[PDB]
Amino acid sequence: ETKCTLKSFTVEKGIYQTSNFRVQPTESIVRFPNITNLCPFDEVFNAT
Amino acid sequence: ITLKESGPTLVKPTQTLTLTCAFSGFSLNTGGAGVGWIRQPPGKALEWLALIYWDGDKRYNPSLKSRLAIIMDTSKNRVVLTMTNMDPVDTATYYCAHHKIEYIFDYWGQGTLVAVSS
Ligand SMILES: *[C@@H]1O[C@H](CO)[C@@H](O)[C@H](O)[C@H]1NC(C)=O
Repeated sequence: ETKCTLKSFTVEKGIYQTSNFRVQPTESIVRFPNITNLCPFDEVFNAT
Repeated sequence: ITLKESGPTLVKPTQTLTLTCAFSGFSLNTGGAGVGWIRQPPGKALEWLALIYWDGDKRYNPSLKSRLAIIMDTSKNRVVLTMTNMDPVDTATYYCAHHKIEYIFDYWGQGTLVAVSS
């Protein structure tokens, strides 16, 4: 990387710079609110 | 589930049969279900008698409309089956049962037998 960032086959002494140190996540967490006020489709299909 | 049947053991030919059956525990939030009555004498097979639904419909076998009456308590306690002007071949036993349309008779009662005193 310190060769490919200068387009040269030889690099001199000293401190250089490269790409950043990236930490990636693993999984996804989705917590929307608890179900409530269920719609009354249960009573209309089970209606007498 | 308990369905108990009550009635006389011996009756007069000029009397009236007053059978009762009491049911304990059902899902009343339904449609097409009800209470059915069926008759059985020894020496020949079963003969269906009557049906009631929860809405108060009142049905029997055909050509027996005049001599069959039902009393509903409208309190989910008991169903009363009343007959007048009997036939002495009908000395028989009675089963009161739950009556669905897919389940032809859902739960079988114990039933009660009666014979004429003549
Ligand atoms: C009716 O109620 C029952 C529970 O008694 C439920 O399982 C069913 O999903 C409801 N819907 C129908 C079949 O109408």
